[PDB]
Amino acid sequence: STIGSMNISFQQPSMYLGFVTPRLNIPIPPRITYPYFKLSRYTTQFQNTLA
Amino acid sequence: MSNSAIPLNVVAVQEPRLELNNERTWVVVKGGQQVTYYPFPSTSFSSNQFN
Repeated sequence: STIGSMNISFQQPSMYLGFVTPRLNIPIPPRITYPYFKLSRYTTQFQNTLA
Repeated sequence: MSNSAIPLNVVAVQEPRLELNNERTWVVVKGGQQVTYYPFPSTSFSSNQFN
């Protein structure tokens, strides 16, 4: 190949998030519940190769 | 002082070369410990930018 070899950098990366405070009159619960999923992987290599 | 037109108020002032009394208060200057300087070399410098 033409390419070999290559060099990769990174500089300080920022992170962007958004805090929305809410209105005084409407109150928000002391304790509250969110739906949360949780993903896992399982790999198993096999032989022999097919071609 | 109360000589002219609307009378004024009297005050006297001592010349600079002599007070010789006034109330002389010792004044301890204090500022927080640890003043330090950093040199932050720019992440992601370019030819048209500095960050």
